[PDB]
Amino acid sequence: ENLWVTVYYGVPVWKEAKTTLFCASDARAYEKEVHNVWATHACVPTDPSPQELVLGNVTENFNMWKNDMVDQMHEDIISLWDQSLKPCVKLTPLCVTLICSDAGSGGVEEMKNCSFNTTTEIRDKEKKEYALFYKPDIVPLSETNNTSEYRLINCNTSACTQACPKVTFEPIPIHYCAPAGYAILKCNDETFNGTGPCSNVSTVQCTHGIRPVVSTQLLLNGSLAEKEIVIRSENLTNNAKIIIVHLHTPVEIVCTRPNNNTRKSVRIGPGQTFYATGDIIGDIKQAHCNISEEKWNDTLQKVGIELQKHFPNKTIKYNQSAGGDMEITTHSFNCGGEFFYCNTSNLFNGTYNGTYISTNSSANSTSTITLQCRIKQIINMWQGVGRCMYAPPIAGNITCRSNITGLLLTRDGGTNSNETETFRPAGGDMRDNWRSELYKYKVVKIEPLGVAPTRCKRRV
Amino acid sequence: NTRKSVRIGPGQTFYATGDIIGDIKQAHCNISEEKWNDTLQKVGIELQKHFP
Amino acid sequence: SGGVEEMKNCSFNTTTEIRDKEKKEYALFYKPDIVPLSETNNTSEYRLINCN
Amino acid sequence: LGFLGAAGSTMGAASMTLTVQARNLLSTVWGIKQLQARVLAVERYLRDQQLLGIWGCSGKLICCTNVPWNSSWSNRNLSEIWDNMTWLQWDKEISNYTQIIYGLLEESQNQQEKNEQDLLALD
Amino acid sequence: LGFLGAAGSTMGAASMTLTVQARNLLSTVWGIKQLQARVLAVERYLRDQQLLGIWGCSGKLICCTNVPWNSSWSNRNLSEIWDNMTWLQWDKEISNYTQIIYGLLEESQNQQEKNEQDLLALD
Amino acid sequence: LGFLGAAGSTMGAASMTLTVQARNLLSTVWGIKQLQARVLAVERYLRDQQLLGIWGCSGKLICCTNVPWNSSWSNRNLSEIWDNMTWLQWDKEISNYTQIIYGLLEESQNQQEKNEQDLLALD
Ligand SMILES: *[C@@H]1O[C@H](CO)[C@@H](O[C@@H]2O[C@H](CO)[C@@H](O[C@@H]3O[C@H](CO[C@H]4O[C@H](CO)[C@@H](O)[C@H](O)[C@@H]4O)[C@@H](O)[C@H](O[C@H]4O[C@H](CO)[C@@H](O)[C@H](O)[C@@H]4O)[C@@H]3O)[C@H](O)[C@H]2NC(C)=O)[C@H](O)[C@H]1NC(C)=O
Ligand SMILES: *[C@@H]1O[C@H](CO)[C@@H](O[C@@H]2O[C@H](CO)[C@@H](O)[C@H](O)[C@H]2NC(C)=O)[C@H](O)[C@H]1NC(C)=O
Ligand SMILES: *[C@@H]1O[C@H](CO)[C@@H](O[C@@H]2O[C@H](CO)[C@@H](O)[C@H](O)[C@H]2NC(C)=O)[C@H](O)[C@H]1NC(C)=O
Ligand SMILES: *[C@@H]1O[C@H](CO)[C@@H](O[C@@H]2O[C@H](CO)[C@@H](O)[C@H](O)[C@H]2NC(C)=O)[C@H](O)[C@H]1NC(C)=O
Ligand SMILES: *[C@@H]1O[C@H](CO)[C@@H](O)[C@H](O)[C@H]1NC(C)=O
Ligand SMILES: *[C@@H]1O[C@H](CO)[C@@H](O)[C@H](O)[C@H]1NC(C)=O
Ligand SMILES: *[C@@H]1O[C@H](CO)[C@@H](O)[C@H](O)[C@H]1NC(C)=O
Ligand SMILES: *[C@@H]1O[C@H](CO)[C@@H](O)[C@H](O)[C@H]1NC(C)=O
Ligand SMILES: *[C@@H]1O[C@H](CO)[C@@H](O)[C@H](O)[C@H]1NC(C)=O
Ligand SMILES: *[C@@H]1O[C@H](CO)[C@@H](O)[C@H](O)[C@H]1NC(C)=O
Ligand SMILES: *[C@@H]1O[C@H](CO)[C@@H](O)[C@H](O)[C@H]1NC(C)=O
Ligand SMILES: *[C@@H]1O[C@H](CO)[C@@H](O)[C@H](O)[C@H]1NC(C)=O
Ligand SMILES: *[C@@H]1O[C@H](CO)[C@@H](O)[C@H](O)[C@H]1NC(C)=O
Ligand SMILES: *[C@@H]1O[C@H](CO)[C@@H](O)[C@H](O)[C@H]1NC(C)=O
Repeated sequence: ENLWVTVYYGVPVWKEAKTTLFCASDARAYEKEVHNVWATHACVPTDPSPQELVLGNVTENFNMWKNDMVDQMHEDIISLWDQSLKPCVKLTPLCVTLICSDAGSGGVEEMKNCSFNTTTEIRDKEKKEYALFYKPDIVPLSETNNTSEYRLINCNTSACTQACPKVTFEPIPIHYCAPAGYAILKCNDETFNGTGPCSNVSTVQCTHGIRPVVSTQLLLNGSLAEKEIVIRSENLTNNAKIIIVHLHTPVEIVCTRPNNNTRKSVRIGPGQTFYATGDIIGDIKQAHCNISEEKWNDTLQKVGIELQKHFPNKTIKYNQSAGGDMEITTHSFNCGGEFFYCNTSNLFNGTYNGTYISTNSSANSTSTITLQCRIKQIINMWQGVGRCMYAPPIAGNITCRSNITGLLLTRDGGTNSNETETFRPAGGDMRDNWRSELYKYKVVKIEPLGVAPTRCKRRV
Repeated sequence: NTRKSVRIGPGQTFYATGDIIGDIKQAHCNISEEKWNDTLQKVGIELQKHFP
Repeated sequence: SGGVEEMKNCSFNTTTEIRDKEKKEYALFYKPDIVPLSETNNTSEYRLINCN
Repeated sequence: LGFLGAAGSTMGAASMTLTVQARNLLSTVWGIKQLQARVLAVERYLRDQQLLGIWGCSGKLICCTNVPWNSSWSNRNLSEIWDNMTWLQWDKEISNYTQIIYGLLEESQNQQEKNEQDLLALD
Repeated sequence: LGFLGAAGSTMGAASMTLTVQARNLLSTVWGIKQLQARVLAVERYLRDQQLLGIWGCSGKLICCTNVPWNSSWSNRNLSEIWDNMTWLQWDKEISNYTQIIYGLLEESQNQQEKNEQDLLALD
Repeated sequence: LGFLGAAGSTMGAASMTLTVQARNLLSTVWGIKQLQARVLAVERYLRDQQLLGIWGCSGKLICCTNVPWNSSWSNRNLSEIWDNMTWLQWDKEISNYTQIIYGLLEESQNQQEKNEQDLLALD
């Protein structure tokens, strides 16, 4: 009849909290003798059995535009990029005035020759060297129309750090694990619009594999969706918030290149040797990307038929990116250590007015979309705090038979009496990639102590 | 006047004094007189407890 | 302006963003920052005080 | 079965599954984060065991005490509490007074153990 | 009562504030000092629990043992030493005489454990 | 005796020296190495104490259980073990059969735990 306090160890209650997180790689990356810019040895190996448990009758609130795991991933990748360039060759002597002409006989319309002078093993004497530099890396310092003088582009802001030519930029998967005494709530609802309640919450220690690919528009390799094309956005009222389209089926994409000679080893000091592009053997062709026609057309048509839920009585259009410099408006990625920047006018040239147009032609698979596109070497990513990288070139031809997962769209500022709201592509900050991978997860703290009244009383 | 920005090396910036606009005047610091005098006298009367 | 008496002008040459070329610049350094280099009797070969 | 196996079930069903919940408590740039996480895991486990060990309930999943339950904390009968609530909401209206609960339990333990010492020294 | 709420009180008053004093033994240039402080606090508390668990008194605030008290350590009666002096003066008196007390406790505990082992193996 | 004072001695002297070998389980770039060594030492001791705590032998140096000893693990006489052996080759003999021993001890303590659990609420 009386009530007494009783303690319980094992009470399942949660608190919203933030904590530092692990890294869980696999054993297959543990055996390689080369170290990539991420970690293989530093991460703890994971057990080959993901313990997943489903909760009975819980409904949990979820958010992803205010998350902590996204910021921790962003800080981890920034710190790894700034840490993998410490024992590397600093190309501070590559700031000399460069004398450049056409690229030999039969000009390539991509590269300049740009022969400079450099310091030999004696501080006094100098020797003449030649290289090949890409056009976006070269800027004509001038006071007149003197077209014979040029300089390197990163001898104006900061940095001048060369990447170490034994690491790889390959995106191996990394798992995130919470420490002991914490857990991760993962929402398995297929129609998750980004915020709000979820009703199939599962408790997971170590998240699934995340590939840290880098892409401004047009998301590369990643986890697919479950049932249909899904729209994620913060508000869908203002046009400043980047809208993320997540696809159900992938579209193949390939990107290739003509030949180069090799790394031409140029020595600039005691034990400091950088590898600029030497000769080019073979003819000169343009680097490009290839996408199948009908796959892209009906993928964008599926995005059209699903995107009309939030805009019921309006037609949708697409056009190019809305101006700026080349580093933001273009689809940028890396393959084999070479950085590609690509013009995407041919992909976003179309509209939908509500009439679905089915296609049935098995002999019309020859039609493809090409993308005429360029290659830089001096890299200025993360729009700052970047430690500007000079990626050394790669001798043979390179092929990037990739996969596609998502799109990063934005809405143009609409006008009155309009039924033709257009959607452009946009890049921006790199938080959107890992926000489009970590929509499922939320880190949480368990409190295993509880108190409750009951009829039990301790003996005296 | 200003931080005139000289550029040295590959991206190092050194900030120096540029012009001077207006006349030249001296850099001073002002203390109140009587507050200093009676604070000094209070230190004096609290310092005669040790020295007789 | 001929009447400062605490800061000198101290024009020099310096390395620009290209290490081949040099350019002519000026400042206004304070007087205790500067010591004369006594290689002659000329009072115009001044130097910064931290250089040794 | 592992963590949080009855996280949305009723309060009375949670008492029969406590043996499986409190099991996993100890089992460059990616070394320092691992070290900080390991240190805070050790700190969390030691804090929980120390707080369980002050008021005489060490090594027990369910421990009964001898402090009366004031009606100003919950003011609700036993039946609907033990058959209607999940643990989450009950923790929400006890979290305002858990400090007073902890202090009363600590003082009750000290009084009980001093009484035990006096009873043992009587002989 | 606070962290040192009875530092000048008598033995009979300071033996009741044990439970609100033992609760607080666990709760970049300036991001490594905090980590070192965390680890040394954990080591101190674990050393104390190691020293308590050896003579068979884990989880007890006040511990009654079976070691006879040699008169050469105190040469004093009980009423004035429990109602006159504080913990600091008594600790200052006994601070020379601690290691032999700890050794006597260890020997008596192992003897008691072997005796209980023999008695339980007799059955 | 001192540290490792009876490592080669027989089983009879080994039970009189357990209380001293549990003393010494606790007592820039090199700074992180020192913190790594310290945190692994404290974590190894904490896992050891938790492992003693799972099968109901926490605090006690010598703990008796109720698991029946299967003869296929040893096949040796009782007085042969306790009067003609040191701990080392005994460890080499038993070390293949450790996980079955640990699982049997854990399930025996689980059995005693549910016996206590349904004995507390049956009076
Ligand atoms: C999205 O997902 C795709 C699918 O995996 C990724 O594409 C892979 O990209 C990597 C590089 O980023 C490719 O790896 C490279 O393959 C080249 C060709 O390999 C063929 O030839 C070798 C023998 O030379 C065979 O063993 C192999 O099986 C193939 O038949 C190699 O030449 C490359 O080697 C270079 O690197 C190594 C490691 O440093 C050096 O030792 C070598 O000397 C050489 O320099 C490299 O191995 C991989 O082939 C691609 N996969 C496919 C299926 O083509 C995308 O990268 C990924 N991300 C993005 C953003 O798209
Ligand atoms: C870039 O210019 C250099 C010289 O400034 C060229 O190197 C010359 O190549 C010819 C080949 O016919 C040799 O005869 C010369 O001796 C080379 N001069 C050197 C090494 O100083 C180089 O060929 C030019 N680049 C390209 C792609 O043609
Ligand atoms: C040094 O960098 C600055 C930027 O910090 C350059 O200034 C602009 O650069 C862009 C990119 O080429 C040009 O389109 C603009 O015309 C530049 N000027 C302005 C006022 O925006 C600057 O050009 C760089 N130095 C040299 C010599 O090119
Ligand atoms: C470095 O240079 C300073 C500036 O001249 C020297 O300091 C003077 O030294 C002479 C000789 O001892 C003194 O008479 C002066 O009083 C010093 N001060 C100034 C303002 O002239 C200094 O000796 C030099 N050498 C060192 C530091 O080893
Ligand atoms: C580079 O160094 C050589 C060294 O002999 C010198 O002759 C030449 O004038 C320098 N400048 C250029 C632009 O080649
Ligand atoms: C919840 O997710 C699991 C994952 O395997 C699935 O098996 C289950 O059917 C899902 N339940 C609901 C109600 O969606
Ligand atoms: C953003 O959303 C909130 C509520 O979801 C709304 O009140 C607000 O008006 C939205 N922002 C804009 C610019 O419309
Ligand atoms: C895309 O943007 C350009 C920019 O001026 C605009 O002229 C055009 O009408 C837009 N739409 C299409 C379908 O090109
Ligand atoms: C991309 O291509 C279009 C047409 O092919 C062209 O007008 C445009 O200048 C190109 N570059 C960028 C950066 O859009
Ligand atoms: C877009 O497509 C139409 C027809 O498919 C074509 O005429 C046009 O040149 C393309 N490009 C642009 C920029 O409109
Ligand atoms: C380019 O590399 C790919 C790698 O698979 C190869 O198949 C192709 O033949 C190469 N191109 C040429 C022209 O050799
Ligand atoms: C991309 O799609 C192809 C086609 O099914 C598939 O074989 C490939 O595995 C996908 N890429 C990844 C990284 O899974
Ligand atoms: C500084 O450099 C300029 C040009 O390089 C030169 O004319 C001058 O003589 C140098 N020395 C001084 C003291 O100005
Ligand atoms: C829904 O919650 C109740 C709690 O009263 C629980 O008994 C029931 O099993 C839950 N439903 C399912 C399908 O687990």
